[PDB]
Amino acid sequence: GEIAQATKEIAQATKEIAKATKEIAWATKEIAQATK
Amino acid sequence: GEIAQATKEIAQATKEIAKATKEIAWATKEIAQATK
Amino acid sequence: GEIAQATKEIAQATKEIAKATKEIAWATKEIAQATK
Amino acid sequence: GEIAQATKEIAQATKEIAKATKEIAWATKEIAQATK
Amino acid sequence: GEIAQATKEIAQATKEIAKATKEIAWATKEIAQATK
Amino acid sequence: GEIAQATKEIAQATKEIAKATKEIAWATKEIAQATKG
Repeated sequence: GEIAQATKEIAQATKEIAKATKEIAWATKEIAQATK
Repeated sequence: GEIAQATKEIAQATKEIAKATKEIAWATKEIAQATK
Repeated sequence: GEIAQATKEIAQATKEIAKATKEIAWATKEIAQATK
Repeated sequence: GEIAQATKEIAQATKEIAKATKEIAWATKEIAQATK
Repeated sequence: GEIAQATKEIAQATKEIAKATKEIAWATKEIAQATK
Repeated sequence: GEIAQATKEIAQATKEIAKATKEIAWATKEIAQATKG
């Protein structure tokens, strides 16, 4: 595609953002629970 | 075929980011409420 | 079509991310104000 | 129905995310500076 | 014409999000380092 | 030409967001582990 290449890269990067954002959610919930 | 597949994957990943970001918002609001 | 469907889903998810991110900003500002 | 319509909506939502993310950066810097 | 315009706007907004997200990462690392 | 250019720029920016978000996750996990006082 060539156009296709860029879109595939966005797809991959967005998956990595999803995974990292889930870890932030987990860690922020732990912080909230400790802060009482 | 290829652009369609990658776009579907972006859609799925962005939905997962939305869900995780909502949990971060909830947890950060709890932290804010505890700090006062 | 398929690209149309996926693009609509990205649009919806990105709107939800916008809303959640604005709440994170509000809550983080309140945390900053409490920390003096 | 349109790809154009959905893409415009993504554009608008991403601008709102940009604005909110800049506020998170400001507020997180203030928190960091207070934590010494 | 319309898809092109919206895509350019997404590109610009995503660059601004990148810059802000890098600052959040820097500030959060400083918080982590202070918390020992 | 123009759609291609803008899409490449989105790709690059999203990669930078991915890298920064991973660092936020790491740092937030360290904060969580410290708050385990």
